[PDB]
Amino acid sequence: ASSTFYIPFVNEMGEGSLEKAIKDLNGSGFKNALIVSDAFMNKSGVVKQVADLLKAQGINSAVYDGVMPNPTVTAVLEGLKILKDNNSDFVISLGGGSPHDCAKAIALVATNGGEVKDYEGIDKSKKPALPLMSINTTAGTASEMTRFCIITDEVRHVKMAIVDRHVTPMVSVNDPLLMVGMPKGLTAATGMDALTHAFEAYSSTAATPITDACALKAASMIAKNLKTACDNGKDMPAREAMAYAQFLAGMAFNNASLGYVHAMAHQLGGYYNLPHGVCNAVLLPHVLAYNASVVAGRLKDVGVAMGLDIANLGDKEGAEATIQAVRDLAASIGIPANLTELGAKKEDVPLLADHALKDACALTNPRQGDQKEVEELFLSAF
Amino acid sequence: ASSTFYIPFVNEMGEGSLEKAIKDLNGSGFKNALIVSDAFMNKSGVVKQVADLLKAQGINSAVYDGVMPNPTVTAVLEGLKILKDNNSDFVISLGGGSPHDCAKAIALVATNGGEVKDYEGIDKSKKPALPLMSINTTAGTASEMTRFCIITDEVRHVKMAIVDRHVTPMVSVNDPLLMVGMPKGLTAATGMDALTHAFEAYSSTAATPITDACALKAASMIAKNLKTACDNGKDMPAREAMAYAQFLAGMAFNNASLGYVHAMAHQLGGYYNLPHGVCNAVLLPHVLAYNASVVAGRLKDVGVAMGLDIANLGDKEGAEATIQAVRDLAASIGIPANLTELGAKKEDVPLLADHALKDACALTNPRQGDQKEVEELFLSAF
Ligand SMILES: [Fe+2]
Ligand SMILES: [Fe+2]
Repeated sequence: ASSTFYIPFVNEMGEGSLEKAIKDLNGSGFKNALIVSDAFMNKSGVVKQVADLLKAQGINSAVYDGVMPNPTVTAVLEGLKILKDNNSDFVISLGGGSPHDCAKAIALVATNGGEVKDYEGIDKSKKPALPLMSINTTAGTASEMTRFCIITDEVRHVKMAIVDRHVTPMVSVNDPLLMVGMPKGLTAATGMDALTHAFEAYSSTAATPITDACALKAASMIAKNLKTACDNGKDMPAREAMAYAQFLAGMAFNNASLGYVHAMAHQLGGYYNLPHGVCNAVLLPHVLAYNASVVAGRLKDVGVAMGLDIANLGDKEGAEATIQAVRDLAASIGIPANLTELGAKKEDVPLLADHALKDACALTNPRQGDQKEVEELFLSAF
Repeated sequence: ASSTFYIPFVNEMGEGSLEKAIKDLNGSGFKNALIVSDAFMNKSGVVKQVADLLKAQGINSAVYDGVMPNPTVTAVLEGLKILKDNNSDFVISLGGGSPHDCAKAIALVATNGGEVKDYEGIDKSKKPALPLMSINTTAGTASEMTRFCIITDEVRHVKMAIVDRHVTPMVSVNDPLLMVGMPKGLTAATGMDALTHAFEAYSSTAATPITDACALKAASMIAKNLKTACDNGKDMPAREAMAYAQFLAGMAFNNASLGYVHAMAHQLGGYYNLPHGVCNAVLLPHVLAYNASVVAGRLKDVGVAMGLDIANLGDKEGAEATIQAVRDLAASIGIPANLTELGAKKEDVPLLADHALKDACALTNPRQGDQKEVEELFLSAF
C-alpha cells in the first residue's frame, strides 16, 4: 500500500538549537510572535528567555500561558484573543504536548477563520496555518513535529482530532538545554509516552520501512537512556539522547499512527484529567500482551532493539520477555503500578472502552476487538 | 548536538503515489504547471501521463524537456523563459537527479532574483521558491528530497552549489511504477549511488542518531533488493524497496553530508564526463578501505545491517568483510572493476586528487588526508 511521510521541513536539534532557530528568523519579516506555553514554562523563566532572544532579533512577542494539560477550545479561543489584540503574525509553542496542540489550533484558525470543531477529521483546512515554530521541552510527545492536533471540547466533554498537513509546524526545536529542568516524574512519563509511540508505530497496520527504522531506533535509544535521564536530569548526553529518541518515535507514529494504548489512554486522561504521559505508561504492558497474540514477532524485534537477550528465543517468549522488560523499566523509574493509583474507576470502563474504540488511533491497532474486549482490557489494568 | 534535519513537508511513496499526489492538488489554486524533465522522459510519454492527470484536476501545463545530464545554467534559463511565457504558478520536476536540480533553481529564481549565482552558498535566498513537486524516477539520487541544488555554468566551467532550505521541494513523489522502466545499468548505478550515500552518511563526522538510523536501514534494504531489481526490473517488491531505500539514504546524506567517495567521484564525473552513480560505485570499496583505518567499527555496523554474518568478528575483520561484500555486489550487477575501465588516466591523478580535497563533501570524510594520500587512493583504484 502506498504511503505518505509527513514532517516539518526544518528540524533544529541539540544544545544551542534554540538560539540558532531564533537567529534564523532574521529577515523572515516576522515582527509579532504569539508565544503559547505552560504556566510552569512562564514561571521558571523559559518564556522570558525566548521572548528576550526574539527581542535581540527585533521581534516583539505576546504571551498566552493559559494552556493546561488536555488543551481545550476555550484555551484556543483565549489564545486567539491575545493574537487578535496583538496582531501576532507568527506563533511559537513552548513546552510539552499541550502547548503544541493549542498553538496548532490557534495558528490554523487564525488563517482559516471558523471554529476548532470544523477541522476535526482529515485535511479539513483549506489554507496553511499562520506560520508556526514549535519548541519542545519534554522528551516523549513529538507534537512539535506531527500533523496531529487534539483539542478537547470542555462543554461537550469530547476530544477532537485534527489530522491535517497544515498543522505541521514550519520549524521544530529540540534543545535538550530546555529539558534539563524536567523533574524525575515528567522525565519518566514522557519517556514512556515516547516508548509507547515506538511500540504502537512498529505494531501498526500502517507501518512502512521508514517508520519501522525510526521506531526501532527510538526504542533502542530509550532503553539505553531513559533510566539514566530519570536518575540524573543534569546528564546532558542522556537528555540529548532522549530528545532524538522521542523525535524518532514521532517520525514513526506521526506516519504509521498509533494503536490501542493511546486509544484507551486518551480516554483515561480526558475523563479523569490525568497526564497524557503516565496514562500510556501504565496501559502499555497490558495492551502489548493483548496484541502479542498477533504481533509477537514484531514485539520481539523491539525487544532486540532494546538490547534484550532474546534473539535466540521463539517469538512468543521473545515477546513476553519484551513486555516483562517494559514492566521492569516502568517500575525502575516509578511509574504508578496500575489504573487504581491513577484514580480510575471500574464503573467508568464501559464508557471508556466505548470511546476508546471510536478514537482515531484504534483503527491501526494490530488486533481489533469488540466493545467487550476493550472493557475487559481496561479492567485488567486496575 | 547542534544539528538540523531537513526534508520536504510531504513525501508520497509507493505504487500509485503519483496519482494520489496529483489528486491532492485539486483545489490547490494552481492553474499552470511547468514540467521540467529530460528529452527521453518527454518522448517515452511519462510527461503526457503527468500532464493528463493534471488536466483532470483542472491544471494546465507547459513542458521543458531540455534538461541534460548534469544541470547547466543555460538549462535553468531555458526553463525559466518557458515559465514566463506560460505564467506558471508552480513547478514539477520529472526524472532522476538532473531534472530535480534544474527545477529547484528555476523555482527559486522565479520568486527571488534573476541569476542563479546570486544564490550559490548557504541560505542565500530571501524568499521561498515557487511551489515545487519532484517526481523521482531513478532509485539512488534522492534529489527529490534534498536541500541541495547543483548547477554547472559552462562559462567559468564551475558547478555552483545552492544549499538553501528553500530549494527543498514542497512535495516529493516516489512511485516505483515510474521506475520499472529503468534499464539494468541504470538501476545498478543509481542503486550503488544510494548505497554510497548510506555508507558516507553513516561514516560522516556530521552523523546524528537520525541519519545513522536511516543510513543503516537504507544499506539493509539495498543489500536485500538491488540484485533482484537488476535481474528483473519488473519485480515490483524489489523496485518498491529500492524507492524507499534510496529515500532513506537521502534522509541520511542530505543531513549528515558525504565523504571522499563523492569528493573523488565528482572529479571523475566532471573531468571525464562520466555517470555519477558508476564513478561512486567503483570508488566506494577503495575509499572504504582507506577510511577503515578510522571507522572500522562503523563499517562493521553497515555490514551487519547488510545481512552479513560478521557480528562475532572484530571490527577490523568485520569491516573487511563488509568491504568485500560491496565488491561482490558491484560485480554481480555489472559495475566496472576499476577506474581503468572508466577511461581514466593515471597521469590525471595529481589534478583529480587536488580538486577532490577542494570538494565540499571532503570536509565530513572521517579520515582527512593530504595531496599524496589522495593521489595514492585514486591510483589504487585503477
Ligand atoms: Fe503519546
Ligand atoms: Fe551520489
